[PDB]
Amino acid sequence: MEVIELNKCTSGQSFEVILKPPSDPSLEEIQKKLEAAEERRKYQEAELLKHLAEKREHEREV
Amino acid sequence: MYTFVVRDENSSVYAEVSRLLLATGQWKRLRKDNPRFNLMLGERNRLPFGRLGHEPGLVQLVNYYRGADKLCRKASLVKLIKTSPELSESCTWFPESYVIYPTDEREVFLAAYNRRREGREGNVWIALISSEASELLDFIDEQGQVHVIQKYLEKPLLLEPGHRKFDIRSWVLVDHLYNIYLYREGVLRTSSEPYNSANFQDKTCHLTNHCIQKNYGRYEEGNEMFFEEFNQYLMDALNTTLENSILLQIKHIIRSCLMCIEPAISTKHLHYQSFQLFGFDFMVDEELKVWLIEVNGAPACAQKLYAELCQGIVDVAISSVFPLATSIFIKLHH
Amino acid sequence: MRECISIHVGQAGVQIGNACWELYCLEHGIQPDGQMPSDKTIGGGDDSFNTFFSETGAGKHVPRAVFVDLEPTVIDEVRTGTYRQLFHPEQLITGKEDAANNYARGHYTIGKEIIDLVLDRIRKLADQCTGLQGFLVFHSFGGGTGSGFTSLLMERLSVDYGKKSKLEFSIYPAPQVSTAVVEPYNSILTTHTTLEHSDCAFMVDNEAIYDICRRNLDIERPTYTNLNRLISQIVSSITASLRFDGALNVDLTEFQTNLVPYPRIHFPLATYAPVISAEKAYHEQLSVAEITNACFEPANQMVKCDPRHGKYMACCLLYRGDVVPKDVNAAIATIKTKRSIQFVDWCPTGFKVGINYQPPTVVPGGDLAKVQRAVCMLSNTTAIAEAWARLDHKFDLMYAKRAFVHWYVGEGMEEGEFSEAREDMAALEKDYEEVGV
Amino acid sequence: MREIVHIQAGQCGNQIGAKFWEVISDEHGIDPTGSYHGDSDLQLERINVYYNEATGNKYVPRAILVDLEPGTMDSVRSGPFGQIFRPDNFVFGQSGAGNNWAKGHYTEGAELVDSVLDVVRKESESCDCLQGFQLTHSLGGGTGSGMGTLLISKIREEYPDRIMNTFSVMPSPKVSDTVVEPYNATLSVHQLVENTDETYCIDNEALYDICFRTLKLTTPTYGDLNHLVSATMSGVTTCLRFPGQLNADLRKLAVNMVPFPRLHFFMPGFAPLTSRGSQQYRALTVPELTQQMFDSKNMMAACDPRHGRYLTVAAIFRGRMSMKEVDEQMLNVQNKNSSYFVEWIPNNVKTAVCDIPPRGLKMSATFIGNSTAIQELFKRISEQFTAMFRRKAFLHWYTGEGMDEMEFTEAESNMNDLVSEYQQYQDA
Ligand SMILES: Nc1nc2c(ncn2[C@@H]2O[C@H](COP(=O)(O)OP(=O)(O)OP(=O)(O)O)[C@@H](O)[C@H]2O)c(=O)[nH]1
Ligand SMILES: Nc1ncnc2c1ncn2[C@@H]1O[C@H](COP(=O)(O)OP(=O)(O)CP(=O)(O)O)[C@@H](O)[C@H]1O
Ligand SMILES: Nc1nc2c(ncn2[C@@H]2O[C@H](COP(=O)(O)OP(=O)(O)O)[C@@H](O)[C@H]2O)c(=O)[nH]1
Ligand SMILES: COc1ccc(CCc2cc(OC)c(OC)c(OC)c2)cc1O
Ligand SMILES: [Ca+2]
Ligand SMILES: [Mg+2]
Ligand SMILES: [Mg+2]
Repeated sequence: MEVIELNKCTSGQSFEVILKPPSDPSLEEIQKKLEAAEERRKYQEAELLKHLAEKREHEREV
Repeated sequence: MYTFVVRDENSSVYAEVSRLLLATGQWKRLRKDNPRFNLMLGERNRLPFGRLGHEPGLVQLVNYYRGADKLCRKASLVKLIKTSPELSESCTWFPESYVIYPTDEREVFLAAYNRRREGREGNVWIALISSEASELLDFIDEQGQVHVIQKYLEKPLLLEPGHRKFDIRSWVLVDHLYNIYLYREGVLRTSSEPYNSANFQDKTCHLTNHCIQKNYGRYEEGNEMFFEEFNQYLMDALNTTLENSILLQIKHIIRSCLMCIEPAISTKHLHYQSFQLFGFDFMVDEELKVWLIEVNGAPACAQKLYAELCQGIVDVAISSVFPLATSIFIKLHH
Repeated sequence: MRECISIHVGQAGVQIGNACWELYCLEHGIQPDGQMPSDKTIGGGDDSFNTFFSETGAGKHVPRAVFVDLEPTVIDEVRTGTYRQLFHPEQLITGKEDAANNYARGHYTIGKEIIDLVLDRIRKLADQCTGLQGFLVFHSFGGGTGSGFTSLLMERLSVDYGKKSKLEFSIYPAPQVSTAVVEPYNSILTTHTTLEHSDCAFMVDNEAIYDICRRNLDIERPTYTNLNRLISQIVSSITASLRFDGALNVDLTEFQTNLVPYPRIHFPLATYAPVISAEKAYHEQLSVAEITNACFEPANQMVKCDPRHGKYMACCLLYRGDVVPKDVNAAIATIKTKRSIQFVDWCPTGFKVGINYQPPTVVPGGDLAKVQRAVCMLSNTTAIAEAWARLDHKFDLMYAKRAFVHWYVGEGMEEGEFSEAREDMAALEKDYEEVGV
Repeated sequence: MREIVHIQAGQCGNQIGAKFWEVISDEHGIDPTGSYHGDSDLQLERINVYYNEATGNKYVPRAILVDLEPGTMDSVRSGPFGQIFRPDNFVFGQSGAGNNWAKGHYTEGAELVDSVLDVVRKESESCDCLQGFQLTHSLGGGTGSGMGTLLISKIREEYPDRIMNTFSVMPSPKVSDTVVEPYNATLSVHQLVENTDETYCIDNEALYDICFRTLKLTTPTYGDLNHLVSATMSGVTTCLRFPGQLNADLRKLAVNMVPFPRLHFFMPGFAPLTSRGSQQYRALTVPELTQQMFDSKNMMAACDPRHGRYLTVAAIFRGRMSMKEVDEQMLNVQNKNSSYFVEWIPNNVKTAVCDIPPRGLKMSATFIGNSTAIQELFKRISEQFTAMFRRKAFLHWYTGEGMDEMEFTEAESNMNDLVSEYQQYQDA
């Protein structure tokens, strides 16, 4: 019902119509989490290379 | 094939509906959590309406209308009738009602209860039944559940022989097109003990539920009188018909209620579709006026009518959207 | 004048960026080589379009944009496309092997290796800014880059530019044009990590856009090009207030002020009308009342949901074309009496309206018809939570068996992040339920 | 990730491998000399995935040919497309493995594996971004089976972050070289379960039944069997070789196909099924393709799909057809048989279309299914394995090469575990 704060210009116009009234982590913490994940990757790949190392030992033994 | 799921096990109505669908040989049932269904017979409460209509290659239909609870909850049914201009406060077919919370419309209710005392006229109300307001207010705060205070119909129509009270139950099926189909078979849920004008604690002759009664079965089987007999009684006893004296008002009330909420619940342009079966409970006073008491969103049928009604639900609501290979319903036009 | 930097991440963001900047160039009269004859102040200025374009001494208008992808296939088509001369080579950043639809791979494994390079190229544009106010970030929820790298970028921008507003345009995953079965995983993970770092986010469900293309543009099987040209129209509507003269939504902070009263509930629903096919030989132009009423049909929303069963917290109407306030208020009065529009009790029932007289521009030979007037409604309704419920249920179904979780752990992510992200989503859904019912 | 390194080992591996290079070379328009005489640029847009570009406009397959027996390798160089292969990439021994897994893996193959790894390293170094490896091999002999898995273990040591894909032909008594094949396959499956990301289980039982029952070939040869393999191999690599909306690669396939690392054994399928020479004149309709590719009669692994559930499915249609109709037909099948797809993986069926049809067909469809019914194959191998192992029969061939009975018991139990892991998700 009530039209307010109407502004006009060559491009167009804007306004507001009211129908009824009412009633961050740091840089350090990021770089630490990104590198905790890389450590978890290194460990998993180290475990793989250790398992593959055991397999090579077995291949020599056979 | 078509596919459907069953997520309300306690539903006797749709236990029969799913059984009939299987018997066609063209409907396969799935597990609760399988999402690739054409039809859902969903759960009574917290039904996941936000997950419907997002299956590519599947037209999805459900047996409930989101938002229909505003008609099927006593507290919200009162709010809807008082606040909707289409219904008004001067609504002539709904008893005076007031929302009361256990801790709101308690100052509004007691101010009109004085007009009933200063005029000294009939001043009985229902929530249990009492003639004094503060008697059951002690019992409203006693439960901690939002109760509705309603003026009780002191002068009801009484069937003879028996001088009994009753309530009329009507079954209304609204389809995806929002056509309103009134099942032609109603039921009178009758009292077996005579109506006492001053035995409010005696609940058997005042509350006409099928559970309270079960003199039960004396006058008719299961305290259920169907329309063939009630129409004949009105002809003989009052020189009128069921259609003229009562049924015109019932169809007006059903049409009015369901038109009021149609913009809020209609699935005309939705990504999923809805239908729903409703049970309307009506009262008849002695001057042959029909009053609306409550609307049931999850109604149970009467034993004799299950077969015919459930076939109709499949006919007009389900196969209307998923075809295959007289009507029992009265279309309430609008 | 205060500049805005656009960041386009992954395939979806890059390709949508192309559609947007193509549209911007047509709208502002900028040619594919960057010349803008209507700009009489050569080599500089503080006009409204300078919020999105810087100027060279030779008169080139260059987008304040950075494109980032972990693989070079998509950005290469920018490097060689019709608008190749528009951008500076340092704004197009590519790796060689993408995130393989893996949020963890984009965030941790590959993201960590390229994040510093991107922030340096972003810093290059910020140094060209006299008043940088914030960024517009375009990305998919589903891709490994769109989800994983964006969240890493968003967390860093908060550190390097804590004082700057960040807006998102997010492509919500849909099975119809989906890329991966794990897209629900990437969506919840990226939403959880980005939530504190975004001030306002406009989700676009690929399902909604797909159906709009089928239903209104008469396109059997829409392509990304079909979808992107339509998305770019909505983005252009949402950003027009930053690029043109006007009183409403003139700075990024105003999007938060006007659309987001609660910080976590910062996902406004966009609804756009009319969408009309170019092939349609006979058309009856739609009035202000008809297009404004169209803003309340779910079939026109960017996300399919039912606003009638939610509550509104803010509502803006952005018109373009032949529209005057008198006709808008007449449409609003009619719509108010006939539709279910409930606001929360602690917010006023009112529409903020902006009108741009220039009607929407359409790409020559595109699928959208020219229209005399169009409108984009931005409403913050709890109903958009339906999309979170849909997404969270799919997440729950797979995660109960821990399906595919091993691909993420394998990249250095802990299984606990899945449940942390999901619990945050559980909190978000509870937030919407309070405000909404 | 663009470049794939191809390795084919032993007789079966090299023959199906050579047939593969014949087929996709024709599709990409490359002649036996290595020159492009095609017409569409789509043939060249992703030709680098499988071909190195050579001096003088010549395309050289990124293929390493390995055998312990010089025989089949001479058959390749003298074969139709044998000239195209890089000569330095032929790596052969002299004695052969004698259908002995232990000789391929531990004694004879170990002597030659380093020379293969040098050729692998030389091809990898020419790679802009190597995405992974594919191996063709049988599991029933000794070279492709025993040495093939030895290479795979070695490649994982040197390229632990690259994808390992195999096309593994399964032994069958209906097409049987020797009685020890269940031993070689059970030992190889033990390796494949740990050291590959994706294994296409090409079952000689299915290839024979297709030739006998469906194609009406009363006494089918390996040539008839390999016609089915090369068509399937062409189909499952379509998305890697051609420009698509998807822009697919081996890693995205593994991510989306494999919900649990060990359950990565795919059941492939093809439609329409055609025998050699006898051409097709009646093109199939989209509904016919969809029905056939999901039919057990078109499965390349002898397993009944209705005895399990699909965890994930990938389907690639080739030819000029309605992509809308493909979408409606795929949605049709999943919706009419939803009980055979797991309900806890939403949207687990993915579909792609490629404009370019294969030679001799105008419409074709390749099926890649990760089904729990694949356990029927492993149970078939396990029963034949146990039938002999309970009497330690034929084991001396292996203990003579240094193997212990314990190594047989372990391989047996791991394959039984794989079997029970599949059953776990069939009922879930
Ligand atoms: N609307 C629209 N959506 C797209 C487009 N491209 C990709 N998507 C969506 O993005 C999701 C997949 O994420 P992508 O952006 O393609 O992948 P990415 O960001 O490059 O990350 P990677 O997985 O490493 O490639 C899918 O759900 C697609 O629907 C596009 O051009 N337009
Ligand atoms: N205002 C009123 N005046 C007269 N009788 C009333 C009344 N309100 C309720 N009643 C009686 O009380 C009985 C039960 O009322 P109500 O309909 O609230 O119970 P209910 O909801 O358990 C029945 P249903 O099984 O349909 O759900 C009705 O049969 C009716 O006869
Ligand atoms: N489909 C198919 N299977 C083969 C072919 N050659 C051998 N096989 C199968 O592979 C097994 C023998 O392995 P083989 O390749 O000869 O041993 P290798 O040369 O030492 O690797 C047997 O079970 C055969 O059925 C072939 O050309 N096609
Ligand atoms: C549900 O399963 C999915 C599976 C595969 C993908 C993407 C990868 C992908 C799809 C292919 O389409 C068939 C394909 O072709 C064989 C391919 O080959 C490299 C790779 C997405 C999924 O969502
Ligand atoms: Ca200027
Ligand atoms: Mg990508
Ligand atoms: Mg042999």
